[PDB]
Amino acid sequence: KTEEQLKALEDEFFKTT
Amino acid sequence: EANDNVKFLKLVDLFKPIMHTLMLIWKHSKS
Repeated sequence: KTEEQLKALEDEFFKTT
Repeated sequence: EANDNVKFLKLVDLFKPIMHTLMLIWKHSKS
């Protein structure tokens, strides 16, 4: 007996536009 | 088209948040 990770990964996908 | 997808493609207990990145890649690529 993780909001900023979401936003930053959206940012990096938009960098690859 | 090969150029396009090349531009798209650019202890594990600590690294499950990386898997969110993977879902997001599938989220971002297929959208």
